[PDB]
Amino acid sequence: IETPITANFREGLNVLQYFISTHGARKGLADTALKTANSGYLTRRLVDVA
Amino acid sequence: ERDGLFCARIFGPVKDYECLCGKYKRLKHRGVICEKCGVEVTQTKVRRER
Amino acid sequence: VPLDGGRFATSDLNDLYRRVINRNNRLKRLLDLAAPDIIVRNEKRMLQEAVDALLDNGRRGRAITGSNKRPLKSLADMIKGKQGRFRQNLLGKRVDYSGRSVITVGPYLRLHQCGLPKKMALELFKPFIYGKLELRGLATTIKAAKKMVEREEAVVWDILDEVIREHPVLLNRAPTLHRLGIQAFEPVLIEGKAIQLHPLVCAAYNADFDGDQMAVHVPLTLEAQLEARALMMSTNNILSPANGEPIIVPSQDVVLGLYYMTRDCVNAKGEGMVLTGPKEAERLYRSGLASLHARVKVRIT
Amino acid sequence: MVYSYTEKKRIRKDFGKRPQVLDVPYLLSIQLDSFQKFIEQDPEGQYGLEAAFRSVFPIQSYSGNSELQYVSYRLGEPVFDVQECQIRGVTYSAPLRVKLRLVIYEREAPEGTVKDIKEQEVYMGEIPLMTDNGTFVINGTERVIVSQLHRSPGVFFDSDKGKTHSSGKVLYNARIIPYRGSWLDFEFDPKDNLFVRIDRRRKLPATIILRALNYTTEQILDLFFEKVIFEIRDNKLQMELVPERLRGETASFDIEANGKVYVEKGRRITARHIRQLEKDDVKLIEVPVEYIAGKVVAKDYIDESTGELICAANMELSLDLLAKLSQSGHKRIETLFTNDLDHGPYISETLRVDPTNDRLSALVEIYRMMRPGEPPTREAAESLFENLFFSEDRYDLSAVGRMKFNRSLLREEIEGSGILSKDDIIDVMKKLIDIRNGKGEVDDIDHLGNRRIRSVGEMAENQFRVGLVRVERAVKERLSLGDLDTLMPQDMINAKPISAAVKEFFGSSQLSQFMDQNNPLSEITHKRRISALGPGGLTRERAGFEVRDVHPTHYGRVCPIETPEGPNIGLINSLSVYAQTNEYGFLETPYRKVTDGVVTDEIHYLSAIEEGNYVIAQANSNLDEEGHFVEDLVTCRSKGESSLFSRDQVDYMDVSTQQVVSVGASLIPFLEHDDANRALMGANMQRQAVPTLRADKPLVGTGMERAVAVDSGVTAVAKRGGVVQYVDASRIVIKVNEDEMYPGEAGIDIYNLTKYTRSNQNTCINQMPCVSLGEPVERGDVLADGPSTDLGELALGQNMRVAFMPWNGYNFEDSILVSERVVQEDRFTTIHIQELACVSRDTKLGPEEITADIPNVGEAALSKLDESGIVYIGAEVTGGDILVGKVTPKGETQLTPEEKLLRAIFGEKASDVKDSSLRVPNGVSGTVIDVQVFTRDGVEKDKRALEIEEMQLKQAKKDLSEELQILEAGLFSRIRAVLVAGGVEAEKLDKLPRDRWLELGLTDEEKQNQLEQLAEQYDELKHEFEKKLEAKRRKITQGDDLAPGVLKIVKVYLAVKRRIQPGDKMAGRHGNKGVISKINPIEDMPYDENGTPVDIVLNPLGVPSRMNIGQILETHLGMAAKGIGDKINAMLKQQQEVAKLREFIQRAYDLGADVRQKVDLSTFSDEEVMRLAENLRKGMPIATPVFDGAKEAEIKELLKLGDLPTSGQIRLYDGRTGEQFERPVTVGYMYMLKLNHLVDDKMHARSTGSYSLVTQQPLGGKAQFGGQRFGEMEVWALEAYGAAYTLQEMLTVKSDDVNGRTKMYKNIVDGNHQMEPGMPESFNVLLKEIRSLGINIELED
Amino acid sequence: LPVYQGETTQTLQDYLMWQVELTPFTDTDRAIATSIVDAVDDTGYLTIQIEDIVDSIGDDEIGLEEVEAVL
Amino acid sequence: KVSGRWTVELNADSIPRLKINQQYAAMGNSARNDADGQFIRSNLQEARWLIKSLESRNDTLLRVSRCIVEQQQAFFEQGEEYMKPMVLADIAQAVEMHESTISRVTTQKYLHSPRGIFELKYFFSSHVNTEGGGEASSTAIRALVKKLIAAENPAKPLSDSKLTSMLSEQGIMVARRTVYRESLSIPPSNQRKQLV
Repeated sequence: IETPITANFREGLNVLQYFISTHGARKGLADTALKTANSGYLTRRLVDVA
Repeated sequence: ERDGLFCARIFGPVKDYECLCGKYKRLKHRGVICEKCGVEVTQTKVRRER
Repeated sequence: VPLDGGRFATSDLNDLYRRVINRNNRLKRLLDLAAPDIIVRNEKRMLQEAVDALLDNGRRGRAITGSNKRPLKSLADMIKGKQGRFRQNLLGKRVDYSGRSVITVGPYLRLHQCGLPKKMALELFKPFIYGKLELRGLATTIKAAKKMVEREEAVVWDILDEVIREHPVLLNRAPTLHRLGIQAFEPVLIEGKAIQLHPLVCAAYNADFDGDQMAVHVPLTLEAQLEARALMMSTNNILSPANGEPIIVPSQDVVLGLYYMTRDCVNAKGEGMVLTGPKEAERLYRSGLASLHARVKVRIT
Repeated sequence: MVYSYTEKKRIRKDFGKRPQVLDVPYLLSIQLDSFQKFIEQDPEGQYGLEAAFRSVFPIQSYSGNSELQYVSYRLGEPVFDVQECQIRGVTYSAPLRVKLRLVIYEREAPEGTVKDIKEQEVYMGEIPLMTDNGTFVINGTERVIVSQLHRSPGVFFDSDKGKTHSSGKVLYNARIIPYRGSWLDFEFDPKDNLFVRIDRRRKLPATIILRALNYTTEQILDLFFEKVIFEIRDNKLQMELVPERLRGETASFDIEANGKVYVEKGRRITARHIRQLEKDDVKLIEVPVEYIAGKVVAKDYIDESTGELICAANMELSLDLLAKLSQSGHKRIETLFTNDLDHGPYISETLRVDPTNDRLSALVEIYRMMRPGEPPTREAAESLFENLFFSEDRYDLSAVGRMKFNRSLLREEIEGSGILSKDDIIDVMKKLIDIRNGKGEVDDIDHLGNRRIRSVGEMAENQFRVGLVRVERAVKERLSLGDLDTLMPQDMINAKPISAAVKEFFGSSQLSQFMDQNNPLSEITHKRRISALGPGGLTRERAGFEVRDVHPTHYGRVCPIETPEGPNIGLINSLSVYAQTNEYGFLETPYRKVTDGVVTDEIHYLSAIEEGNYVIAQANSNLDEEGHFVEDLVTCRSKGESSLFSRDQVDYMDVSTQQVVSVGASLIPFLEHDDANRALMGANMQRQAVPTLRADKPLVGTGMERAVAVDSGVTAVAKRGGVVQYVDASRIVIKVNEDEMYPGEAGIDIYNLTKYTRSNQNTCINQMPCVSLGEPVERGDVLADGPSTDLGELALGQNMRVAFMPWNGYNFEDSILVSERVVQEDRFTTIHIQELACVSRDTKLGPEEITADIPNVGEAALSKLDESGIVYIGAEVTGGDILVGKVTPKGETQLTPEEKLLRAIFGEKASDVKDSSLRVPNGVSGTVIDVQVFTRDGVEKDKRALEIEEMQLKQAKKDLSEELQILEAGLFSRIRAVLVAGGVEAEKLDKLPRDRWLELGLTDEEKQNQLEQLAEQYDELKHEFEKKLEAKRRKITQGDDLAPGVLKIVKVYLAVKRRIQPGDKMAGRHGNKGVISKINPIEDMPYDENGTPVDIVLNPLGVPSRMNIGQILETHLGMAAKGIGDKINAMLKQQQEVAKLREFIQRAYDLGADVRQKVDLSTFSDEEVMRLAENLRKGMPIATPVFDGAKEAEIKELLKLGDLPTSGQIRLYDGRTGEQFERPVTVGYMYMLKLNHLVDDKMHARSTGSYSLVTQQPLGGKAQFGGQRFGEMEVWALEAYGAAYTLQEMLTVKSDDVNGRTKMYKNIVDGNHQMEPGMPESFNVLLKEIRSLGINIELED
Repeated sequence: LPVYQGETTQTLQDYLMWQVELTPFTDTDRAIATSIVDAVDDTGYLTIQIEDIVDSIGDDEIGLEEVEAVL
Repeated sequence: KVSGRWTVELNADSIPRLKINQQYAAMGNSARNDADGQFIRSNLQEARWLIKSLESRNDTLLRVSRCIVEQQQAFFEQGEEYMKPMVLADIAQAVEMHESTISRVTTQKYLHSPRGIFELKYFFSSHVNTEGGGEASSTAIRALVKKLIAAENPAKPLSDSKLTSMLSEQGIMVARRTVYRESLSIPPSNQRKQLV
């Protein structure tokens, strides 16, 4: 995205700034969730192979 | 029941050593089966094992 | 499995066998009092179809139960799948003595220990507690032990503590990922409703001091105890089996404390002090010296 | 001047910089307006029932000249009252009846009506009314139906391309989503050929429908393709070419432009060349026959002499056939343009692939595709095709859908029929092919201009219309069959199916569930949720990754964060703090239009289509006193990429700085210093809390909790009240002043709040009364103190002091160190109320009845039972104490000499009655709070029940008595005043009523007449009161209904309090999870320099890894506020003067930057000021806005004003060794909430359990002391141990072993320590299953 | 959830079996105790006599005294 | 009677009902054997006859049962005190086709009510009242005896004097001939004297 946010945990954040700052957290949550399972499936396959 | 699902003289004895009719109801009869109803005087395990 | 007391309400293949019993009767009905050549014309086809549906309905057609659009689970259906005989049935059993622990900080209890709430405890040792009560003569009768334990006797508490001394236990976390998930340790009773864990096995447990559970395992056979103290014992998993690095890697604030030990701002009170070291504990704790002090010369042995 | 008669008691310190404009929304209007309209009497039938019935109202005989219609319907009044039904347990609802009209018209007359049965009101079902709290009363139970969020109905040109193509080709598809009927799709295959699809089946030809749709290939091409004249007469090979029409192609050869050749042979097309060719008139210029060979014959031409089929359409022109056509057919033949650079036929390409060329043949292919078999009979295929989309009663998608499709066609009118149309599909194909060649943009899934929220009224209307459709079939069947009848329109009027449908929709539907009762905020939230699962949106828990992203038009729709962390994340949006709803299906957002520098205070809701149009300025923007802007270049948004824009470059302004944060998120203050992910975790935990025994009001919130409880409706608002009449610990009575007192009305209101009501989440809601006595209050005043509320705030949690430092490992990572102090005052003690019941069930072996006659029973058990068998209210209960004791009689015995002797000696039991008794749960103990019972009508046991019935009757009678007494007082006063000035002393009428001497004759002309009228009124009033009492009484004992063959079902509800102990769960409103895990004796927790300790020592090392600056902001704010409260209380300790404390508080509420207007010594009276002081006895309540929080600068300054360290660092003393502590720390007070997942289920053990009938395994999740099942990954781990004994025992001892279980138990008793493997039973079971299927099971040795 | 439940109740017969198994007993003593426990009426009085128990034992060594001790 | 009154429904779902199907006729034609065809035709004949039988059972135990419940209002009106010695011939003549042509169709069939299950044979009754305008109903007299047992003698079940006088107060006058006491599992008077 074009505009970066010049803000700190001791400086706060702007409204649209926070709004942009949300997609990444949402994505990370979704990623951890959808990745635990695939990792498990691969591990299970290997273990069966072993 | 009779001559079908959960029928005596089939799949084994009754809950006690007693035969289906009610005769041979004791520990004295080990393999005796009553004439009124033929049910071996034994345990009910064979209900799953027969 | 009757539902309301009156009606058995059998399901599935037997229910399918019900219709098959019709055919089983119909076969007998075909056997005598019906022309099997003339009958099996439409009868034998439905017979093959229903015999399938009893053995496997998924192959062809659709067999649904009463008021449910779902198909029928036939003889082979409960063999495979996530809800079959090939489900978590080989080693998926529910355990006899374990379950649903609570996790919190074991600040005490140097590494070779493990703290457990006592409520679940001696519900485990119930066989051992009864064995002690009979062996010590505290209950010549099994019912005597049942009453005495049900009475919650403090002598029973002493007996349990005597038993709880020389019997290690096993603990594990929720999602097993490493061989580090489960360790064995000496059980110690604690007055609460949660488990007490030293920072020894923390990261290996892969939990995070938050809403979580643990699993306790009781070695019943002597071989079980010998192996767990030999292999499952946490006091042996020093180095990580995979990377080769230490499994026990001190990563808590103890690092911060040791750091605060070895530092020196510029020159603190008694900067030029030089001594032997044994009473440096006094020179720091009482007065005179700080861990943040520099230029403290000492004869080091 | 904030009067705030409720809140004038306590004024919280705000910190809001911006000047407020618009209040918070009604905050429950979304879950209310839909059902309110769903039965709203509308003069035009526009939606819901007024449409659902009017849809299929007329039921007609099959030319039987018999018709069925309705004049109007009306809904009946309630049977049981809301709380009354709740006690009863039925679904609180209302019947509906419609005046029906069965009209039979005679034959041989044009519509000649012969008889009318338009006199029967038909009650086809009952309407479940939505609550004033908008909560369902389904089967009595507390529940609500989640709203719908789906895709709008219309036509869209979807892309559906990328990696799915598997050919590197961008697909240009399109789908029409109708609100009813078939789903149509026009896809573009890898061969640039269109394909028709219906309901996602095998692809159908693109031109199949057009040929079926009475459209010839000639017409299809003529409309679709632009035909060139190609007037080559006398072999001129001359064409009339427009450089404007077709150009941009290099001229090959024989290129001349009206004589002089403007385009050279082999010359590339130039803008100068095209401009010159356009500037000069271009006539039919000679072109090479090579362009003719490439050209295709557009029109199908026949020879002048013979109608030969030479030169068929969709065929490229051939030079050999060119001579034949030129000599025989004509000289000018239509050709096409098909400019591949800018266009492409792609349909003439599909025209050749067309298998059928006839309309009937095209109809037969449609039937063959739809119906796999049964070929039509020239009527079935045509009927199926006409009914597919050209039918009124099959597709009829939506008038809103019509508007959407018309806008997709940019049609001037948006009002159209839900049925399909030809020109519409033509334009649709035109747009799709144009975009394929490039004319527009595909739609956007994440776009908010595409999603629409359907509300509850429409869903119920849909269910009702569906039910009416099923009924109309039998209605017409009965009207036609035996039409020679004059019966009322009730011959087949069966309400059973309509009621079943309405109930199943309301009752058993995933879109609905029982409501969240955790706290007021959780209830205010869950009822306002928005998820797309269910009848719409996504079909499976899978199938989406971008579906849950942050839409660019979603900035003002949902709060960005508030959604669970489970699998369904991103699919649970919350209605915005001001989320309004559009006219058709969507949601808009109010905003202040910016006009000419000044920003207009007028605000209008704006939609996503509107949203991308104008320019909207950001909230944190200054506005001049003239309304103008401060900085000319201000960050504003025009099309989704916010940037600085001129003061004249803005068109709109927002509403509030919270307009992006909804209620599920708005609560936590100190937002700007709060990180994102941790904030999401914290807020999703925030609704997870339970009201405490002591409601510790939230010190530093976000300013909303007042309203958050006001509109929530867990407290009572003072509906039209002026002063308090009677206050009671069971109810409140308020006398309404005559100004607002209605004429002929009591002028008294009785709000009978119910304590100890077991709400949805098994919590303990007990509304408390606010006033004490004679409190004058205006309308809507906060009167009830609700669960986790305090004088009107979302009082969710305890404000506990804490200090920042790690210590002694007890605070390793995420631990909280609660010393013995908070154990002592036991703040945060948990409350609970849990219920149970039993049934009577008159049986075949003999009815089970509650007689407390338990044979072979211990006496102590009966010590708590009644003759009814019930337990008296207020008893204690531990263990398996008998609760409801029935005795089920068993089969009778014969003479039975042994049993005969047994009955002779002991008798009275004979084992005839078997114990059918209820007992207290194992591991659940408490005190019986309250009871209830309902017996099937006709069963009049009522042993310990007539007492409860009498109590209810007493309460009701007392309630009725008050209004009667008030009216009697009014009448007696009127009578005595009539006797005034008549010589009748008040001592006489005071001594006795005496009818005021029974019209003594004070005037004797009207005094007699007035006395007669008054006596008549009095007698009538007496009769009316008696009648009301009788009606209420008959209602009280109206009889209960026990459908399930139970003579009586009696429920007993007991209570419990729980103590917060080591290990339990807490957190913070600054987003931090943790467990209170260290029980330190009070001699341990460090004490301040003034000696006052803090009971919470927080693990501090976690500060960085989550950017929890908000926790530190909380520490500072809490320290300052606790200081302010302590100072005020200290001033109170010397009993300081009113003026002095007033000045102190006036300076206290005056520090900081400009937020709010409120001044003491001008409005509050001294006692009113004194009252405000007295309530403010533990701090100053703080209101920090989320997007507009207070500066830490004003905080640190007020710390000096509070004579406290602005930095906050302070000395510490170690309670264990008494050393002055290094690192002066900043300590304060922080809020903490106790979340649901308490220990009350955590602990769990088992020693020996039962085996299952099948698979002989242990139970499960604490179900009958159940036990969990081990893990296969754990099994692999166990193998990794190589602990053969361990795995062997786990598969043997901890498994289905029965005979091995007994042997092992015996060995453990004997201390043998041996397990016997044998063979698992499941092994033989699987062998049998093999033998059960078609294969023998035989195992070799 | 599924109505399937297979709780195997002991009805105190398995309790008696565990009691005899946990009680110190020999093969003949355990067999005598099992025979005594086998034919028990619902009320709790033994249906058959001790002499019938000795006859069903079919052992000359099995006597009335041993049957009485077991009972 | 959860609603206080409802049609007994004759357990309509549980009532057996055979279904004829056109495809079933086609399959019978697949059993094209001429002897089997004649057998199937005669079987349809006897099955129609049996349909008459079941309809007879159901309609008789429906109409006669509605007549029996006509004495009752809002489920049980006066408990068991709502009927007299029932004439099965009367109910059959009420069916008016097999008029007093008695049978066993309502017999081997039982109507359930709010109190519980009671047979259609129990819908029939017998004469127990003997004088005092009484000649019918054993249930009413037994219920009077039951109310008397609610206040019977303490030294004995309500003596044949006591029980008979209670019945006479009911006006039935069952007499000691009904005084039932030995039939109510009540022994004699003096044997009922016991230590207090």
